[PDB]
Amino acid sequence: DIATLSPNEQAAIDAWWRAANYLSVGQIYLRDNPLLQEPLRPEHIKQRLLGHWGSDPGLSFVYVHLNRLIRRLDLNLIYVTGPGHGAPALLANAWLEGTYSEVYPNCQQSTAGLQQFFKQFSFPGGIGSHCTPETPGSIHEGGELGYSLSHAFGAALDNPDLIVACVIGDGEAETGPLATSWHSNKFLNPAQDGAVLPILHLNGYKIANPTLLSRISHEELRSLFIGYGYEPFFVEGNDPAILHGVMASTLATCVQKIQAIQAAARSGESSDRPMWPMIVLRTPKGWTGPATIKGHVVEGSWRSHQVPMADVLTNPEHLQLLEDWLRSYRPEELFDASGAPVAELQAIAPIGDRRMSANPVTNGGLLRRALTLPDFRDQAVSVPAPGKSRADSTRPLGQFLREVIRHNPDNFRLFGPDETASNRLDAVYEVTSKVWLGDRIPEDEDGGHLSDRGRVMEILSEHTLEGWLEAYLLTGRHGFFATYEAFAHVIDSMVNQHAKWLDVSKREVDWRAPVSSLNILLSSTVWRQDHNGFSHQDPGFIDLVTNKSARVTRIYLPPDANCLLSVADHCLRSTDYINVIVADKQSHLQYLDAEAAARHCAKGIGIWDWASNDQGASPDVVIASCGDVVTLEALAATALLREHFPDLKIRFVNVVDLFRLQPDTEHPHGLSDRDFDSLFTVDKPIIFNFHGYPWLIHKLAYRRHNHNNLHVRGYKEVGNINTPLELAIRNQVDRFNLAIDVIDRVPHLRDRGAHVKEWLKDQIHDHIQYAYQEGIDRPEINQWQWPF
Amino acid sequence: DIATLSPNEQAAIDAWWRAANYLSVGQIYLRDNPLLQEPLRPEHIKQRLLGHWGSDPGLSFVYVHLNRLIRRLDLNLIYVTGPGHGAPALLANAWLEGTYSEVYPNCQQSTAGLQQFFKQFSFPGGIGSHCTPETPGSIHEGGELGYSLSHAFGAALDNPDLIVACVIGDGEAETGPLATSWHSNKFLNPAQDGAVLPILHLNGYKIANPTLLSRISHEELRSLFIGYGYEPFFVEGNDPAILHGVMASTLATCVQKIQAIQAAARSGESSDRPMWPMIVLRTPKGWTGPATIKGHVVEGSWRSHQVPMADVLTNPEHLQLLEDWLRSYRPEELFDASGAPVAELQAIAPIGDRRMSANPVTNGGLLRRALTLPDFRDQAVSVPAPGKSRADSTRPLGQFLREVIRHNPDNFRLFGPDETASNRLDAVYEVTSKVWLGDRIPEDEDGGHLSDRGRVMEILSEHTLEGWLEAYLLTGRHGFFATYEAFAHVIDSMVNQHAKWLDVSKREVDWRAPVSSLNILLSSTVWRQDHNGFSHQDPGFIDLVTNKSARVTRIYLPPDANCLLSVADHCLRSTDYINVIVADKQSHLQYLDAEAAARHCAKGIGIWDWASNDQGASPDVVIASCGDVVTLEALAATALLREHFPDLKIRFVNVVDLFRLQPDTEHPHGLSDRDFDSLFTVDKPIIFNFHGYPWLIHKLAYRRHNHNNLHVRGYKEVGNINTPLELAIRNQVDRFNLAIDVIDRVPHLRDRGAHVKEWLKDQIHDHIQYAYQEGIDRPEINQWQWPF
Ligand SMILES: Nc1ncnc2c1ncn2[C@@H]1O[C@H](COP(=O)(O)OP(=O)(O)NP(=O)(O)O)[C@@H](O)[C@H]1O
Ligand SMILES: Nc1ncnc2c1ncn2[C@@H]1O[C@H](COP(=O)(O)OP(=O)(O)NP(=O)(O)O)[C@@H](O)[C@H]1O
Ligand SMILES: Cc1ncc(C[n+]2csc(CCOP(=O)(O)OP(=O)(O)O)c2C)c(N)n1
Ligand SMILES: Cc1ncc(C[n+]2csc(CCOP(=O)(O)OP(=O)(O)O)c2C)c(N)n1
Ligand SMILES: [Mg+2]
Ligand SMILES: [Mg+2]
Repeated sequence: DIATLSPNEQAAIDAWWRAANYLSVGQIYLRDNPLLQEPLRPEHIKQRLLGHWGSDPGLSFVYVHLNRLIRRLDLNLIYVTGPGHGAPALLANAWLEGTYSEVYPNCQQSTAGLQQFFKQFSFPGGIGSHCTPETPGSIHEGGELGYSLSHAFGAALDNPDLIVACVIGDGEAETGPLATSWHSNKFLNPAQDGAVLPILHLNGYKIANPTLLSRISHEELRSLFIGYGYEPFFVEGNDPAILHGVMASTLATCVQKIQAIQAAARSGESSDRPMWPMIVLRTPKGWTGPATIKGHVVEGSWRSHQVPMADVLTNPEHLQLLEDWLRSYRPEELFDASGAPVAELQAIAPIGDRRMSANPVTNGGLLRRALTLPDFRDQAVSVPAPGKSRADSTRPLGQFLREVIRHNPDNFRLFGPDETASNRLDAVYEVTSKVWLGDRIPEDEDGGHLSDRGRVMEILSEHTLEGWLEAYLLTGRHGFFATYEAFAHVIDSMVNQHAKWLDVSKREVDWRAPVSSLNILLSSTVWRQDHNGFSHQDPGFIDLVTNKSARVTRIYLPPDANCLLSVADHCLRSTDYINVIVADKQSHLQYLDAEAAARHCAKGIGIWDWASNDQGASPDVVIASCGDVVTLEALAATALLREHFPDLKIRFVNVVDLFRLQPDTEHPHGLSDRDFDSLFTVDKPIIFNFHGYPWLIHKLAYRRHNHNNLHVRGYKEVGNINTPLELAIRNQVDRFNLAIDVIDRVPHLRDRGAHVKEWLKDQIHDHIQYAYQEGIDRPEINQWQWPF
Repeated sequence: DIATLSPNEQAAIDAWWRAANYLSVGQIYLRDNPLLQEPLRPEHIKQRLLGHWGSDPGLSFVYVHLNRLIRRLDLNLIYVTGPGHGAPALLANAWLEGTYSEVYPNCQQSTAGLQQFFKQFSFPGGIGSHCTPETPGSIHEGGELGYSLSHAFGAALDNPDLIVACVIGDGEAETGPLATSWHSNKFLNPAQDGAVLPILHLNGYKIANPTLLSRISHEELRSLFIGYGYEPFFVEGNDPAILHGVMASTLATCVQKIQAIQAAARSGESSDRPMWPMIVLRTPKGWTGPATIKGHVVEGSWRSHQVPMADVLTNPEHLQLLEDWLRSYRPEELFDASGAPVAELQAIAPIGDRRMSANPVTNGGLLRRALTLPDFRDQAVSVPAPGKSRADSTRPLGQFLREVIRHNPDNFRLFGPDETASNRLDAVYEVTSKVWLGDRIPEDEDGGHLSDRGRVMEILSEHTLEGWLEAYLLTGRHGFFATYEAFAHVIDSMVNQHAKWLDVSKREVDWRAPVSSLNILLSSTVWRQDHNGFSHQDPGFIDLVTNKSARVTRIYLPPDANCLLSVADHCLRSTDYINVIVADKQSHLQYLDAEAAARHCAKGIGIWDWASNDQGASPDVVIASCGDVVTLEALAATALLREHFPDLKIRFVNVVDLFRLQPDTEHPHGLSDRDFDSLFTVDKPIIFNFHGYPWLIHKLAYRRHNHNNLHVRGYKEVGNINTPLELAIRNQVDRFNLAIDVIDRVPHLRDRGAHVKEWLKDQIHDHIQYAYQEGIDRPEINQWQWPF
């Protein structure tokens, strides 16, 4: 009897459906007189109309039917909204269920509450027109389109009984990120994870153009969505009387198959990739609004996308049509005199946490358990002498991540775009593997590292991975993202969205608990250009992240492996941040042992006393580095200067936290003027060697008292192919150019260092000539060790 | 007989195939002794191996077969390479055809030429490992994956007889941009445009993971690629003896269907969307290389992706295997004593421009005709009084673009992501329409503006549009891209690729002629937030573009419609640039008439004399603006100051060319120190009101003599929903905050302007309170006109 729809139940569901639309339209238009007790007048209409209408009925249409199966089958559901402009529909149902009144006591279920509820939407000092963090039961802001689908899969991970109902607009489906995220079924495990129920809201139109997926034939539509691995179900029509029964049956069909798929997998009898059920819903745009306006068809057309009538404040004719639109919902039989929904509506409202707007998963910070972090000092490489030993920088991190996975079998995951092996993080493969539910071959047994139980997820689409991870954190869990720095620009749009979400959730919204940080590891830099990656890779992603704020993002550039461990350990505890860690996978020198590394990361920036020779004296120059390749060149330059200028006093400063450079006025995390003057003196030149565009340092530290003595060398440009030393020479960040820069800046070396400066230019000439002759650097360059 | 393959022809084709692989492997490994006349020794091997091997045989496999049909059917073809790391294969065939020797006389077809040809690849001072602009017959650098498919469609536009053979790697297909660009068949007109022949190189593996599209079943593969609208053809196997004949038949089948499709369409008998032929090629990775290395299978596995044996310089065992690998191609029977290919190879080499590496389309700048630009002064709005009249800013540009389309029916196009109507550029719809070959309905007749003959292209995927336009320019044609500024971050990766391509083509490569500029119009700004677009939209894309260089990118922020016309007219003539024009679609004031606008854009920056009152005197303050909304606030602030401080002298400067602010030392285009001191004085405060992040101005103009007096107000952050004046108040760019800033900075107003400053803060309080009360600004704010 679950598939069939009772006429009595059909009426109550239809009653809820209209009330949701009525509240949606009221939010768009009304600022006063919520229930049409008195004739509508221009003083009740909002001056500026920013809400969108063409998608609201469809979202409410599915939402009331989703609540039906929750009441019947006791399903645990989440609502993820593709078109974020359909916010009123979600809020209306949130208010109808009673969630919004509990979270916001001002917007009660009364006439006075409705007045505040209607006036707040898309209003200065109110709430936005998208699925902002202020929305109860919301994890995804659909303002930027293409990421709703991935967030459904991310939230589904390690939530076996959860089902995430994600509604997808046909216009959104034309975007690149969402077209590739359909293949996420191959990495979702039916045994341990939940289900995603994709609903294609094929209203037939974008803002102003038809959607191609609507204008592509039905046969090719089913062909496209079986090739994605889904079992597609089609509900088409325009008359709700038929469509209420038809779509209730389809949703009943889908849930049984989802449970049948999960039952088959968890029993172990069918350990294969299943054909997940997906719904294709073709309904008119602006479904229950005006039919035509000024002789142009509006409903079921792109003209209904935002607002069918935007001149209602101007001419009374449309104003009467607006009031006629509202009364078509028959609000007199939907709400009582007080302003609450009628008891028929309250009957079909789910109860407590079973409500999709009050599910604690959406407010994932309440479901967040801190990771049991093993002591990273067990994985710290031994550094008996600083800078005299070479070890692979990322392998200790791989071993540390292995022990985190061991102690957090479900709460933690790894995400990587087919680069985990290249990034040299294979230590995690010792305990787990990579997720794969596609076809398997015996050749995968040797080094494939493929299993459905794996805690590491791999796909070449960077958009898919970022959406997977962001949803995983917002549901109250932990993760780590590792990728090349060359392709970081691909996810720049997605990072902005998540940073937006975190910043609002901290300051504006008070009831949303903190979630875990977004930890990103840019594992291959632009200085050590390996085989893969384009020639002109740029560090520009770092500038984009620092563009957001110091109170939501953190940038770390640890110089060695122990410093990488402390940074990763520190950032696996921080909550409301986007942590971007820039480290290189090549074999590098090691500088700090576990104790010294931990103290260095706690400060974020500090003097290296072994690399300095200014103890108990005023340094003639401060050499600072931020990165690992540029740190090596800065250290090598320091060695060269000390050989040729024995009396020269050099203070070596290494900075790991980029944002420490900002003054404490901007953010509390930054250094004070006294602290900054202690590290970098008030009047001596600073030769800063930065892994990135040099102006980023100037943007951060422009207000310091010694900024006029700050001289930053960083990434400028590249050739087609360069050796590691030649590439540093092109950007003037190599050891020889840095030594020249120190000679130019130190006042008592311009006259005295002329002969050394000529010798340094000779070395640049010799190494370039050898580079063009052999294709690599000299052995003494590659095997350079810290002297002294 | 075209379908069947002669055994004599099969041998010569196989002879070409092995020689191409041999040259490819020689480029990867050898730096000396090209032909194995003497035993291989470590001094002949390259020190560092950066080339990739797993894709080279597949590219050469298709390439030799593509040349077959050129010789038979006289087809005009282009080779677009998906995996850019497969550069050696393209270069080897380029050398084999003789193109490379003609372009590069140093690399002759001899033994001495081969020594230079082998030693140059992936070498310092040589050439890169990707499809850089130095490659003959190359339009697309496949280093960043996901854009090869779109570039095929872009180059195909308005080239009816051209066929673009684009080879697509299975790993690349997992990326977001390429998954959505498959639907580009719906916008390609068989009647007027050429064909794209997509070849899916499904080698089964990525760098280190299996490709899901390979591990998805064959049935679901055909289902996926018929849903994209393609007729898929499958060639599978590993034995070339069978695969040579099978593949040749499939390519023969595809070309006939492509011609049959074009013949049916151009006769007019079948004006429907056709099922384009697409090839799915499943071959082992590292197809003709080592079978196993160190007990691990390499060929047909991810272990062959880059280099099967990377220790050949270390141990002689692999060194013998490398020489055994080379001799498996039997080079003795492929090259003569001199070093040229044998006459059998020369027989099957195409001739002249029919060679894909020597096709003049790829060097599109030779095929570039300058647009016949109508005088924009016909579309200039009348401005009898500056700043006293309001007109829609983008509509005159739409009319101007309409006349360009009229005079350039084939050489020009418009690209937009479902925003042309929103951007208010509908004037172009008066002469043309939008491309659409999907299903048509009678409802589209009213305002659909849909026709297959349209010169405007629409799709919600911004990745697809950018790839379409870049290829269109690189083939020697013109275009204009219009989109919102909110979603500009989506195409940031693609823009970097094209900027990279232009910069190399100007300085490094000498034989590549200039092509047309990339003209981008960010038509909706972040200050006038309309219905669509997320709340926290940022101008950060401007910072990303200025990141590249002043010698390849230009940023224009015209204040009014006449400045927009002059800027667009000026930028439709420039060749080797990425032109980004930031304009707003809202109804705005108009400031300059056609004559004054043209002079202003010629300077790029200049004093507005009507808005100034410092003529013949030293100005107390310089108020500068860069944008249109911020220009209005700067002008309104100027009016407020002149009302309350009649003696105050204000010079108003408007800047359209952002890069003029850079000193002439960086680039010739920038202003000199004398010119800059003329506009902005040497010692007076400058209140700069910028449409964007304020630091961008400081990055550009830090070297100026008066930079210490430069005070920039720009975009900082947003609330959820704000009125236009309230949003400007939040960022302190409104008229009242600017007037306060002038009071603070002018030395003789700190004491004297205290009472006005208190009044200004009262206005800020009053307008915010009104905004929270009504939801819009006061009528006098919305209808503000320039006084005086
Ligand atoms: N005040 C500044 N504001 C912003 N960027 C700056 C500033 N000063 C320098 N830069 C940037 O820093 C880089 C080099 O300048 P800088 O770090 O000062 O080293 P420098 O050797 O002193 N160069 P210069 O200041 O011109 O003598 C360039 O990319 C500049 O754009
Ligand atoms: N010398 C500088 N180098 C780089 N960025 C700068 C510099 N001075 C200011 N900025 C940037 O400019 C913006 C605001 O400063 P600014 O444009 O100078 O206005 P302001 O009122 O003068 N603030 P202040 O300089 O601290 O008194 C921020 O993005 C700063 O990072
Ligand atoms: C890549 C991109 N291009 C354009 C937009 C502008 N935009 C915001 S909402 C929207 C409508 C989405 O279309 P559709 O999925 O059909 O939604 P619905 O009909 O449910 O409103 C568009 C185009 C965007 N957000 N992203
Ligand atoms: C989005 C993205 N992720 C990762 C890479 C790194 N990368 C460069 S080339 C390459 C191989 C592409 O795989 P496939 O299409 O299978 O190519 P082929 O087997 O022909 O080498 C990869 C993963 C990239 N360029 N872009
Ligand atoms: Mg739609
Ligand atoms: Mg592959």
